[PDB]
Amino acid sequence: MERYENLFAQLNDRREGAFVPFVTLGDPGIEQSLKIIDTLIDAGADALELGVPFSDPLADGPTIQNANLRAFAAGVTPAQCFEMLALIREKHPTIPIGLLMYANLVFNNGIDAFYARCEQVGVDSVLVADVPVEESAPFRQAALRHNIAPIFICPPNADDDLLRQVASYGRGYTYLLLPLHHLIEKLKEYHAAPALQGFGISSPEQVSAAVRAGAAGAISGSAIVKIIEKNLASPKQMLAELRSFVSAMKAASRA
Amino acid sequence: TTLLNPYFGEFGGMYVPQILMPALNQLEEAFVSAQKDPEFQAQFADLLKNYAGRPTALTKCQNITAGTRTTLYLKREDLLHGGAHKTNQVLGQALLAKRMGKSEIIAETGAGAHGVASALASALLGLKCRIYMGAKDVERQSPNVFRMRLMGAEVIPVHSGSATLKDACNEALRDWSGSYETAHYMLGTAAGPHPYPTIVREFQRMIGEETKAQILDKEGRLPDAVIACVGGGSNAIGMFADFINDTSVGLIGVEPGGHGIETGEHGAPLKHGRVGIYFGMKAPMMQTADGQIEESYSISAGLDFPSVGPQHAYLNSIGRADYVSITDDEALEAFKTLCRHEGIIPALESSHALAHALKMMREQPEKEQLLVVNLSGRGDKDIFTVHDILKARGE
Ligand SMILES: Cc1ncc(COP(=O)(O)O)c(/C=N/[C@@H](CO)C(=O)O)c1O
Ligand SMILES: [Cl-]
Ligand SMILES: [Cl-]
Ligand SMILES: [Cl-]
Ligand SMILES: [Cl-]
Ligand SMILES: [Cs+]
Ligand SMILES: [Cs+]
Repeated sequence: MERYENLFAQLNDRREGAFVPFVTLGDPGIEQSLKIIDTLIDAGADALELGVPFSDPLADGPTIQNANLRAFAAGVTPAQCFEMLALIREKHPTIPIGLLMYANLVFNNGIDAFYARCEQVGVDSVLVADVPVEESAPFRQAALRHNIAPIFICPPNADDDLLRQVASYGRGYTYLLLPLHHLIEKLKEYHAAPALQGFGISSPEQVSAAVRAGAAGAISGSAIVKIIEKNLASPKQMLAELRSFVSAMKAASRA
Repeated sequence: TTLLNPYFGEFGGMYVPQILMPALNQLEEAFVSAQKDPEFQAQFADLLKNYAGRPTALTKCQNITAGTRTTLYLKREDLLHGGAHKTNQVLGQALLAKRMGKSEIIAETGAGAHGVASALASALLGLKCRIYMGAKDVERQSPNVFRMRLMGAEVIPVHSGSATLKDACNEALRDWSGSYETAHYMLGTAAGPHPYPTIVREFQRMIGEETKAQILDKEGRLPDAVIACVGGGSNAIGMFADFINDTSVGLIGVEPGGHGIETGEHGAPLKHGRVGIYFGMKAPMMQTADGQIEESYSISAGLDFPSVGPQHAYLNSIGRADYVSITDDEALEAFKTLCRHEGIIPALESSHALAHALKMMREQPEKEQLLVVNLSGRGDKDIFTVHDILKARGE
């Protein structure tokens, strides 16, 4: 499919940034997670980034470490996650869905078979948190064979060779973790996938700032999960707070 | 792009978030530079000799082999400053950290030996040291935690995951990603992302180099086999390296069999796990059917790790090295036997290596064989554990 390409085209037409929230699948349970995700969408998420609970998430800070524990406490497995993904896509045909994965869950039952299952359930992209571009060849190849965009992180400490590689290898979008202008301009120069700023986005002003810098939008890497964490005891308030937050972040992207 | 090969056949690599790659590349370059630098090598040699006490003895164990055609030597890493082989490579890594202009050290530890080695080296060489340790480990290793603190180290409990060595491993990588401009990550075994399996081997290889010189002097030949326990791989690869091209010399690694391989409560991923990707490397892992990292088990805390360094997986795959397992009960017997018959109290880790050598002898007592066991550490740390078992048995 072309879900990212279509989104960016529609957004470019509307002079608009993308707002993309991250949540952990099955946090704090399958039923509530499905409802949380429906609320992000209803509130104006342009795309989703969805984590699969992993035993040893070495790229996650404590907010997301705690989300994984919550999900595991609810019995959530990769298989259940793929069931959830099918259900989400069946409800929501156009929203891009990206997974944030750890390498072992992709390699576990064979790299090809993992990406084939992503394609079956209608996922659009996969970011493998602990696979650098240097190790990425079998992952990128399997992704593209199955119509999945391989997403790469462009870190703060990126050099020129890295920029060319990320530009060449990535699809869908470039995850932005040299001045901020320099990176964005070079990525465009090297015809990279549109950049989304992912670095500590927790306020509307950050969303507008990212778009002004020449990024195509912003990813909220932990702010949504904080809202989950805070309202565990009140499912109702949780959804209310989620809605309010996503509305604000989205509004900031139009202007 | 790297200067050296990050793989041993299919095993190894650099499976870290992009943010950590400059740190690994910087470390590789500094290592390659240091290896060609006579001044670095002289400094390292000086610390090994005058501070740590190298060379270590090679002891012939006559009582334990009496009436058989086995001759058994123990390489006495138990006599190194700190009481384990861990000290060798911490001294090298601390010098590399200084070469790179770093002022701080991060280290993981399970049992505590590597953490104590990292804290002692840090104290000597003027580095500020923080040690990540699983909260479960901290709780049950009060003595080692206290030594680290005496030696000026910050000890940080890790409550994430299973609150153990792997999570301790993760938190160390987590920290380094942010701090690598000022801090060096002192990884404690021959595992993890390149260049650590290569660095740790080269900074442990004097074990085997000395063993070879010592056995030629004493016996006029090479050993028939050298035997070492395998937690992550450092003491074993240090013993094996200088013998790899001596094709007649057997290389035997001993993983912990725990309560028995059939129980699933063990730490023997090389022979009973499945290849996966975790802790920065592609290596045999203990893992669930759906790819979650499993919890290992051993009576010995130092062997209780659900993966193994990639060079061991490689040497196994090509048939150059053979890997076996030894259960808690076998290791305990070997511990008791060495204490009673040779007057040496071995670490329970090392006791797994000894137990397999005893089995080699006992199974075939008229086979002529010249064996060396790497006695990776002393077992002072283990006497409480052994006490409580013998008591619960009623011995
Ligand atoms: C005396 C001794 N022998 C063997 C091993 C096993 O480790 P390798 O396979 O030689 O690397 C250890 C390990 N201990 C570590 C756990 O990393 C630690 O101290 O934290 C040990 O202390
Ligand atoms: Cl949709
Ligand atoms: Cl990430
Ligand atoms: Cl032989
Ligand atoms: Cl053989
Ligand atoms: Cs003998
Ligand atoms: Cs092990």
